[PDB]
Formats: sequence, structure tokens, C-alpha cells
Amino acid sequence: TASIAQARKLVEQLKMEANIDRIKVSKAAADLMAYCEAHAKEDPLLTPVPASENPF
Amino acid sequence: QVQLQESGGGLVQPGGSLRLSCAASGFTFSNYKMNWVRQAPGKGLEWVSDISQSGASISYTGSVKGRFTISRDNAKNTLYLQMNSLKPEDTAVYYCARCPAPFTRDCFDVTSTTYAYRGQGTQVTV
Amino acid sequence: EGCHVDSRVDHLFPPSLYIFVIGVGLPTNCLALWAAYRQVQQRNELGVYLMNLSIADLLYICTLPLWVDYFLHHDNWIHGPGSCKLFGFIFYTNIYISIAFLCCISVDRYLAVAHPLRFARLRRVKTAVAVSSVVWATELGANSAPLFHDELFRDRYNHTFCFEKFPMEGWVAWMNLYRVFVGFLFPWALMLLSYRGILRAVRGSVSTERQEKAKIKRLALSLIAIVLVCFAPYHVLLLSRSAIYLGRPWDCGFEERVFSAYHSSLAFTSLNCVADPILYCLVNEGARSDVAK
Amino acid sequence: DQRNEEKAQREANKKIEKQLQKDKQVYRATHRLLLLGKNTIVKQMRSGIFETKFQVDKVNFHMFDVGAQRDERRKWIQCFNDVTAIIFVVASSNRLQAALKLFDSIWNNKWLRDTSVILFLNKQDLLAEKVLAGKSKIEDYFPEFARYTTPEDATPEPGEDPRVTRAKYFIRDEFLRISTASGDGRHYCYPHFTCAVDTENIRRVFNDCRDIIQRMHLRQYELL
Amino acid sequence: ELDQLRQEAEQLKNQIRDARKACADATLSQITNNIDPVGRIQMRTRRTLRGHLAKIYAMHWGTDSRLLVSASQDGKLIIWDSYTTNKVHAIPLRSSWVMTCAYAPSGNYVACGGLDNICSIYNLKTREGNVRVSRELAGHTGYLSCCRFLDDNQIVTSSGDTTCALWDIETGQQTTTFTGHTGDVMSLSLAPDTRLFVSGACDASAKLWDVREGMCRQTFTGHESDINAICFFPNGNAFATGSDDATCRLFDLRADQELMTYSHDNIICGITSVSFSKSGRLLLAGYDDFNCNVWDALKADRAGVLAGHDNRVSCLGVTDDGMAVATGSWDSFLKIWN
Repeated sequence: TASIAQARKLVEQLKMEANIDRIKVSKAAADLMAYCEAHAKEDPLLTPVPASENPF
Repeated sequence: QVQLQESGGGLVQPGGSLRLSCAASGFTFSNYKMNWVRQAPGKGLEWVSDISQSGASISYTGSVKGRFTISRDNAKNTLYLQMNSLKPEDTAVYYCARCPAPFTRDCFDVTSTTYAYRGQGTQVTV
Repeated sequence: EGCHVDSRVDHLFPPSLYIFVIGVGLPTNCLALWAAYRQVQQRNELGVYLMNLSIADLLYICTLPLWVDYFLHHDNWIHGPGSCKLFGFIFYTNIYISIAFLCCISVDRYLAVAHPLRFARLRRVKTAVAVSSVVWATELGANSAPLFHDELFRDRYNHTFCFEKFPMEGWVAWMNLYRVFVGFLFPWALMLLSYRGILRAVRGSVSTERQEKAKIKRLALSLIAIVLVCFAPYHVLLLSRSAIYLGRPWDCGFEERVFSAYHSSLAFTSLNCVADPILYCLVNEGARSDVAK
Repeated sequence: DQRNEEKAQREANKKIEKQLQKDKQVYRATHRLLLLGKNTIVKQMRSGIFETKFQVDKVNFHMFDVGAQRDERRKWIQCFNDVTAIIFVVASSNRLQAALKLFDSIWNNKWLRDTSVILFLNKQDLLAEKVLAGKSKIEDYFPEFARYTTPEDATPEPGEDPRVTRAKYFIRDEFLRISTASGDGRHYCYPHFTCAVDTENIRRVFNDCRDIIQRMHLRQYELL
Repeated sequence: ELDQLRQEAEQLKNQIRDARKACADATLSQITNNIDPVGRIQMRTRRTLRGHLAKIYAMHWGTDSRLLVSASQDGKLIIWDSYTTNKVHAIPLRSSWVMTCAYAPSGNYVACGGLDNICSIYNLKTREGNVRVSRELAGHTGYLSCCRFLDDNQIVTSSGDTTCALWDIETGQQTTTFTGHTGDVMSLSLAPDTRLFVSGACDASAKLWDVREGMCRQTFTGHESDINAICFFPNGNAFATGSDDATCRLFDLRADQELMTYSHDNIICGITSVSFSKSGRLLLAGYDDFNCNVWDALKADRAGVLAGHDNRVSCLGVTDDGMAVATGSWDSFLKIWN
């Protein structure tokens, strides 16, 4: 019964995550690429910063 | 998702030779020290048989020495255990456990009360 | 009044051995220096001792070429008296500094292997550098005796020496006794005792296999015996010359005969300058891999 | 303008450096041990981890016992890699196979492959009782015991029946089969026999640690 | 019936798998192959921080990107000045085994935890001086793995008993407990808006949580071994997981699917630490082969190796301004790369 109780909890959780609205991977990756492109300039690791402004 | 779906079962008199394998999916089935763990009625999870990544270092527990033979079909992703001359000592639900990590030679946590990569077993009454 | 000497062995053998030492020991000593510095970078106490031994050896080879020149001209120093003073003080005293640092290495190894759960204040890098500085200062002070006397004693024959008079002075004979005993036998005896204790400790271990114990025995025997095979003839001849000089200052036949010996055993002594790196850094597999890296 | 800030920063750094040097001395002065498998050992020595401090031969030992964690150990066992030794307290009175592969998983772990292990085989009185009487479960779950006999290397200090000695050394060789296989100078798996009445496990662990640090010094000072 | 319960569970699993398949219109490679590769990103060791005695299991950055806190197994918690390689504080912890240390977003507090099942909040801006504990948080059963600050008087802790907990320091008790995992939760990362956090455990699955609501909204199952590190994407609509299967995976929260599998046939060792760059273009990962490997999140091609550690790399974190990367490993060194 305890295992069956865990089973009821699991199926309730599965029902909770069954209704969640989902967007397609195409847009879910296009937005990530857009964010990566937009903030590209402000990233010293990617584009090196001049040594005068570099604290290290 | 990692899944270890067992198959087999059925009542047999002492000396039975019934057997069946798992249905492992979700991983490579070639980098893991998979083994067999059965839970006895009113007893914790203990181990019986073990096989290596390729099928070389086959090791057995005392009670199953000379009784059941372990088989690992890589291309068929089945831990194809063969139970020959079965005895009423086992009467257990059999889980096809898997090594926690790939490309390693240590099954650190296989007999624990809870374990992610164990799967649902099949009761083999005897 | 003086002592007549002559030997073509001194003309051929010492320059050849010294040339070999300059050729081979310099890169090996540099590699040993780098390995020792790497060990100190990893908080290894033996690294400081190996570094100091390496720098002493390196000074020896650095001053070797002028003494090669001195032996090649049939014992004629044509470079100057003050340069003779400095280069003699570095050519000698470096054998003894190297012996002292070998003794320090042996003592550290004994205090570690024999007693691994014991004194660590004397097994710290600060203690190592303090001991190295103390050894350097003490050896230089104890061997600075010739620098207060004169060097470059010209001989009535075609001989102009640098750091040695055949007729011999009393002070140089007493200094030779002090060398032969304190600077050679005492630290070599300490090294032998330390490696004997290390061998006992290794034999007493349970986690050491048969092969490793035999390997350690061979390494310890080599380390103890190569110093002997490289230095003992020179110090034996030094002791003999000094003993009979105090016996008979006027005598010359002894020096006349053992000219070849004394200067062919000074050539042999320089082989430890290449022996020390290839034995204390190159022999170990891990340090060999580090050097290859 | 920044002079005062820099001076105060350097002063604080110097103070912290002195404190860290003292902590360096105190850290290297002590050895850490992990107790796995066990209450008798820690009781005779003197929350997730139960600290235990004891001093033998003027050397401070720091033994650590896990007492509030789950059955899974594949994650938190990695933290105990710098310890001097992992004290494995087997029962060795089917717990035997579970202890055997706990030892095997410790042995073949890629982070404990340099950490030495101390074996103790805690149960001896009930082992003697089980081999003297009962159903003789030792051979049922270990059929090789029938072929195996008392080894000649064994030294029977307790002059009891040969059955207890042969079973004890059978378990010992079962552990040493996986100890030696895929095992070299990195560790040794020092085997020992203990029980409740034993009052000298402190000395055994101390000597084991002495040997471990001796081997580490041999590897570290190029004396091998 | 129990069998009926399992049947319902597997039917729901099949339904969600079919929905995820229907949501996989295109792969990341197809939409990403057109952009320029980031090229070889080689950064040198701009600074080395020495002073730790044992392996470094945790480190964290301050909001100013200038103050650095490191946790190691010698029972020490050193707060470094990255610019001038100094030591502002050296906090001796009661428990030597610490796996997580946290720097408060406004300073004045530093957290630590480990095999003691306790998260210790250390006050920095004291009335007079020195450092002392403010409150000790107890109640977790398993070892603490990763604790991060929400703000003052609110902390989030990850534990090995398959449960994460939300605390308030002033009262000292939990506000919400998070349950639903099967394996030990090993790492935790917060959203930039501090409304959600994702936890990866030893059951090869990562789950997204709601801090106040207190239930798991989504689960992500794409790995094949224990997830050892998690990290939110700068945007907050993605995260990266590193596991023992030597594969780093990028998961999307609005499509609950794996996006990329940064893996190679050469890399056999698992990932210990994962941290994104400021722009998210670079996905730095710390492996167990004594190396940190700089991936490119968009195009799975690997574009950098942070060689220089002689033991396992366990800690990795980019500054809040993305100016420096500090790599804490098991050689007791924090090398700062830029």
C-alpha cells in the first residue's frame, strides 16, 4: 500500500506535468540564440577586453 | 529515460529451468557492470550474479554457483540470465540492476533500498 | 731545495676527464636543478637540498675550464694570481659542499622513512633553506683558510702552480688532514648510516613488495659506494702525502712518484659532478618523466 | 587616496597568512581516518559525521564516522580520498557478500585507488559458534569452503578447533583475492582479525598509518 | 490496484513523451549551423590563489565580481580579493567537510554546508569585527550539496536526502520543502529573477521548482547517469547539466527537452562543475581529467581547454560581470582565468 501510495503520488505529479503548455524547440532555440547574439559584445571571456580596462 | 523492464516468471517445481531477460533501454548497454539483485520474501535486496562490460569477469554468489548462468547480449540490450535447476530457495522478484557510472569497475550502490537505475522486476515463484 | 716532479699522465688524463665532465655533467646538473626547483614548488624539503647540491656542482663545472688549461700546460697558471685564488677556492671546497648536501639529503630521507610520524619542524622548507644557508656559510668559512695565505707558488723548474706547493707548507698539510677527515669521511659515514637505516625501515614495511625492496637496496648501495669510488683514491693520496710531509718535509721521492697519482685522482674526483644529477634526479622514474616533460 | 586602504589590506593579509601557517602546521600534524562498516572500534578508540579524537604515541588521529546519511555512498565517499586509511569493519561472522562488494567498490573506485584500507573482520565469537554448531551456513552460501583448507601461513594463536581458523582465513583470502587483483603499491588492504574483547586496535591502526606514510615518503623523496 | 497505478503512470509517461516528440520541430544543430563558430578561446592563468590546504570542493563569487569566497576540506572559508590576491577573512568552520559555500548578493553573509547536514550563515558586517555564526539551519537528513542565497533572511539549500529546502535565517525554520526526487540532489542554481530554481540529483533527472508555490512544475530526463552540476542560462529559460556519463546537456524549460549533448568519444570522465558565460555563448565545464573544457553552447563544437590543474576540477564560476573565471580544483588552488 505504501508503494501504491507512492504510485498515486507519482501519477498525480505526472498529471500535473501533463497539462503544462509547451513551445516548440525551434522558437525555444531561436530565442536562446537571439539572447546569445544580443549580449555578445558585453562578454570579456568571448571578446577580449583591452588590457587597460582589464583588471587582471 | 533509463528503463530496465524485466520479463519472465511463473511457478515451477524444484529443478525448474525457466528464464527470461530484461528490456534495457536509454543507455549504451556496453559501458556498465550490470548485475542481478533479487529481493526475498521478507528480506532485503541481495545480489546473485554479475557480468562485466563485455562479458569476461562473470562472478556469482555461492547459492547460485553452478546453477544459473549470466548472459549479456550487447546488440540485444538484454541481460539474458538463464536459471537452470531452480530451487525453492530463491522465490524472489528479480531486478536487472546497472552500474551507477560508465567506464568504471565499481558497483557502489546496487542493493540499496532505493535506486534509480534498477527497474521493475518480475516475480518468479518457486 | 724544492721537489722535482714530472708526469705526462697529468698532461693527458686530467684534461680529458675534466673535458668529459664539462661535456656531460653540465646539462644533467641543470636538469637536476630544475627538478629540485619543481620539488620545492610542491613543498618538498628534499628539493632545497638537491637545489643546493646542484648549484655547488654547477659552480665546480663553471670553474673547471681554467683548471683544464692549468693541467694542459704542464702545471703552469698563466691567468693571474687573484683569479687563481678565486677559481681555486671554487674548484676545491665544492667537493666538500656537495658531500655535505648529500649528507643532508640522506639525513632527511632517514628522518622521513624511519620515522614518518615524527619530527616535522625539521622537515619544513624554511628549515631546509636555513640548513642550506648554514652549510654554505660554514663550509666557506672553514675552507677560506688558503685565501688569507698566498697562492701561485712558482717552482724553480718550468712550473708555476696555483693552489698547491710540492715542497708543501705546514698549514696546507693540516688543512689537507682537515679536508680528508671532516669534509669527506664524516658526511660519507653519515650518509652510509642514514641509508642503512632507510634499508632497515624498508625491509620492515609490509606494503612493499620484493622487487621494490631490492631496487631500494641497489639504489642505496650505489649512492653509498659511488662517492667512495670517485673520491677515496684522491683523499687517500692526500693523506699519504701530508703524513709523510710531516714525516719528512725535505723528502721528494714520494711526491716525485705519486705526482701522476695525486693529479690523476683529482681528475677522478670530478666525476661526481655528473654522478649526482643522473643518480638523484634521472634515476627516479617520476623525476625522469618530469625531466622529459 | 588608496594608500590607507592598501595598507590595511596588506596588514589583514599578513595576519591571515600567519593564521594559515599555524593552521598548516596543525593540519599536517594530524591524520584523518574514515570508519566504515563499528561502534566497538570507536568506543575503544577513546549529525552526519561523528568526530572522534584520540592520541597514540603523541600523534593526533582524526577518525570520522558517518551516522546520518542514506544508503547511497557513490557521492559522499569521494570526499574521503585524502584520508590516511579507510577502516573497513566487516562482520565476517547474507551480509558477507554485501560487505565483500562494498570493499570491492571502495577498492576499484577511481578516487579511492590511492587510499589505503584497513580490514578488521569484526565477528569472531559468533563465527566460532556458527562453525562449531548449527546448520553450517558458511559452506551453503560459499561452496568453495569444502575445497579450501587451513593455510600454512596461518598462525593459530588461539588453539581452538581447526574449523573456525579455516573459515576465518577463507573469508580473509576471499577479501584478499580482490585486494590483490587489480591492486599495486597504491594501497595494500592490511588485513586484521578483531572482536569485542580486543583492546589493541588503536596500535594496529597506528602501525598501519605508519606504514602508509612510510610508503608515501618513499614515493615522495625519490627513495624507491 | 498497484498494477493499474503502474499502468496509469506508464500511459502518462507515453503521453508526455509523445507530446515532447511533437514539440521537436527542429534540432539545435539545424538552426545553429549558419552562425560563425566562436573560434579558439585561449585564456591564461591571470592569477593563482594559494593558501588552501585540502581539496577545494566549493567556491562562489560576490555580486561585485571582486570578492571571492572559497570552501575547502581543511575546515576553512577564505574570502579572497581577486584583484589583489589578498585574504579579507579566514573563517574556521566547525565541520571540515564542506561541499557548498554561498556569498550573499548584498554581502554581509556567507553560507557553508556539507556532511554535517547544517547550513551555517556567517555574518561579515559585524558590529565590531571578526566573523561569527548568525544562525545554524538544521532539519536536512542527507548531506548538503549546494546552498545559494535568495536574499537576506531567505536561503535555498540542496541536500542528499532527495529534498531541497527553503529557509529563513531569522526564525531558523524551513518555509517550504521540495520533494519528488529519487537520488541525492547534488547541485542547485537559481533563476536571475529569484522565482524558480532547478535541481539535478543522482537519478539522472533535473527538476524545476517554484520557490513559493512549492511544487515541481517540470522534470527533464535526458541523461544516463548522476547529474553533478546544474546552472541556469543567463536568460533564465534554459540550463545546463553535467553528469557522470561525460555528456553535458542543455535543457529548455519551455520545451522540457534536451537541446544539445556536448560530448566526445575522447572524454570518458564525468563533469563536476558547469557555469555559463555572461552572454551564454560559452559553456565552461569542469571534468575529472584534471581539465576544464570551454564549450560553445549554441554550436556543440568544443572551442577551448583550461589546462593547468594537476587534480580534479570541482568548482567553476563566471563573475557577475563576466570578466573572470575562477577554477577551484583538488590541488588547493583557485586559478582565475581571463
